[PDB]
Amino acid sequence: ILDKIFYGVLDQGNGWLYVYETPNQDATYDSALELVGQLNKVVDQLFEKASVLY
Amino acid sequence: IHCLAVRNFKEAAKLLVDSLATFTSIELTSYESIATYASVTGLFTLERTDLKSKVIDSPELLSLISTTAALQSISSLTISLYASDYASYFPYLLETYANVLIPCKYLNRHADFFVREMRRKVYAQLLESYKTLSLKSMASAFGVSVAFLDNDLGKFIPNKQLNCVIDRVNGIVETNRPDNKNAQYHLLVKQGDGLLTKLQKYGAAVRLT
Amino acid sequence: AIRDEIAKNTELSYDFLPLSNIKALLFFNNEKETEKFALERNWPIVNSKVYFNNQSKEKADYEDEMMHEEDQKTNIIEKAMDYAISIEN
Amino acid sequence: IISLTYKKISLRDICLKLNLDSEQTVEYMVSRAIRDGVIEAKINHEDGFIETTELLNIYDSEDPQ
Amino acid sequence: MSLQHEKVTIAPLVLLSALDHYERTQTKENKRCVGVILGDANSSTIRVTNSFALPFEEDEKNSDVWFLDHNYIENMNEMCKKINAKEKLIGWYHSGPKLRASDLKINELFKKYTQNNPLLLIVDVKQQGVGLPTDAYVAIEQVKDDGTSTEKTFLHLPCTIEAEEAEEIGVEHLLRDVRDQAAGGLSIRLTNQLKSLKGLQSKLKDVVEYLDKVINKELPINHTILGKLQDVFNLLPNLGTPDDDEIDVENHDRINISNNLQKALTVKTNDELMVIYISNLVRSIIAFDDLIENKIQN
Amino acid sequence: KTAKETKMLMNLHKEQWQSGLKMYDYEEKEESNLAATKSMVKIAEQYSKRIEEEKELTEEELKTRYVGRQDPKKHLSETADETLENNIVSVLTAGVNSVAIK
Repeated sequence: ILDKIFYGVLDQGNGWLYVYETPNQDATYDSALELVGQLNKVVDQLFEKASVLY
Repeated sequence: IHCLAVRNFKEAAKLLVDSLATFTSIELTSYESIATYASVTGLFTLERTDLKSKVIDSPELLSLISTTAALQSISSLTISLYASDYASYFPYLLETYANVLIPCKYLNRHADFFVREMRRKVYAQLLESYKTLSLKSMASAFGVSVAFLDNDLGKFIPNKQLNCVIDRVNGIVETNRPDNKNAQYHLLVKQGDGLLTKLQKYGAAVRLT
Repeated sequence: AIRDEIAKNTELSYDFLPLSNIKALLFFNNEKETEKFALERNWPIVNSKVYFNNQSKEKADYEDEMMHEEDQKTNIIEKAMDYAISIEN
Repeated sequence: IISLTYKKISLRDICLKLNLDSEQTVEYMVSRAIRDGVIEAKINHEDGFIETTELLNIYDSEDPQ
Repeated sequence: MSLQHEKVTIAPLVLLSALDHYERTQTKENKRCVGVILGDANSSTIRVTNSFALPFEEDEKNSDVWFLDHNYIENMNEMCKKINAKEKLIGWYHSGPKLRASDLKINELFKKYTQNNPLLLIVDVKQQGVGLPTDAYVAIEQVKDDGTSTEKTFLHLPCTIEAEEAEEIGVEHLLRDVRDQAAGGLSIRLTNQLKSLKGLQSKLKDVVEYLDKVINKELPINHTILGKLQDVFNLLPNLGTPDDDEIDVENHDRINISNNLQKALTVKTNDELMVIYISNLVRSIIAFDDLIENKIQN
Repeated sequence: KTAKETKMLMNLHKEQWQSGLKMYDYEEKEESNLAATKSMVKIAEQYSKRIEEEKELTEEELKTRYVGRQDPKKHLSETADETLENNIVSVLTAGVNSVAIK
């Protein structure tokens, strides 16, 4: 399970092994967080140059 | 080294593994020091599969064996973490504290922080593979009493890393795992509030000017 | 007012309570007084056990519909309109 | 805190830990707390424990809108 | 004859022209005009290039009685081919306003000329609807058992259009409008959507009153139609289904992307504000100095 | 021109009533959204480069000397608006259908 061969959970207290399909994380949500990250850096740079106005 | 001093270990690891191979020392610490540092970060941040590859099967570490107490302790901990041995994990936890963390200048200040991280991590590791355990089994395995285990699990549960609920009436350790689209939804809104905030203020500033 | 307060907190807590415990909580001296408060509160007594779930939920539903909370709902189609036209003003 | 940690926690244990006066007292804290829904639990008097009911997941709900 | 009729595209000139022809023969007051439709076919795509009027007399009393001069059609046609081989006799236009079973007699005569099933193009001249007042029908002959043995019938085919490049520049040159049937920008598509709803509402009303007439004025029960309405109700969506939950989740993703796109644009506008403002700060320094020099010049 | 002629030229879509209630099959919407976000990550990197500069004397001189064209600003603005409107219509259509019909 640790090596993600079959990915399930072993229930010690019934003496069973439960089996799951591969989970599929939402690609959109992950890629969105990268974009947001970037936007912050962008605004910081801009603002340092805008220090000229004030 | 700069990054080892700050909390952030993520950048430290990337730089640190490459430099085991290569760096003629210049006005900075010996290669024995540098070796213990790559082993330490490796535990902390690395995913499981990638600890094995890059570190245990390191050409560098294997040839270098142990000619120092510090390097020995950290190595002993790595072997039980990967092997899912748990009885010996806890003696080993204690050893690295004495012989690694306090001598090293940069990692002294993070002594508390590291041991916290590691103790969450191991408990976590075991819970990932079991839907349930009984309290007796889990406690005997780590080598602590059942009472000592209970007080410690409940430290780390509201900070969210172990993802488990605990029944007292039936003695059982259930392990809930509900991470899915829900997990990721919360990350995006929280960080989002912050981008909005910055933006509003810089907008206002310039308009006046 | 205090007995009312207790009754309301304990509504959600638990639906069915033994006869002895309904009395003890509300600190009534007598069982008959307990059943007086049920009838006023519109709760069935069935086998000397109160049941809180039914009427309270129905009532809640009915209360929810009024000429106030209709503009504060916001329809999903209505949200869309407002986002679109604000760009285009 | 005790709820997040524990799915079934005897009310008897909570009474010692927060050094609460009587069995009636420990009930009343939880009773009133769930009115604002901060804890969201259910009390079982007869079985003598609390069982967590917490949704946790609200993505499924209308709330994200 | 041919099944090759699977789309009909009609030049803006055909629609225009038919409408004009109706008043240049002076047939009005519920008097039909039939004209020949000339153009390409023998293809899935039918492209009606042009049209021409045919002498026509309509008699209301008997619908067994009508005038169409046969020999005229054929002479006029053959000259048209030498200009352009593109035109063939591909059928006839009918001025509407509605489908008839008296359109069928006219149909047979034109079917002698044709090598495909005549296209029967209903250009309605009451110009109704928010869509085109033009329905397309090709005479199909199919074997069908409903008491009848073989049916001949007129089946709807969809209407679309196509325009040549030269003709298209001419259409815009007339209009001062930027058009709204375009399905263009964000404004236009919201507009069209509102049109689409108002459109639906009418169609459904018409269904309601058909049923009425059968149960009050005793139109004979036609089973076929009711069969279809039955399915309409059987494949109806329903609430309380976990289907609904999925759509709700889906909705959440789509707001997430809008939220991010909108915030990206707040940055873009902020960046503009500052930019123009550096330009102003420069302009003030220039303006101080220019004034000073002008004092010397004066 | 006459207003009878004008009206005829103007209408050019009998499938208006259908097509606006028509929504695209849903596998294509998901696909598209990921593409659009992920692609903007890459044009954001290019955005960062752009505003390293913004110092050369004369805006126009910057555009010639360091080849300021191949303008990331313009591609991110275009993309964001294009995707934005699409999503406005999508949420509206699906939501309208759901209530009207049931």
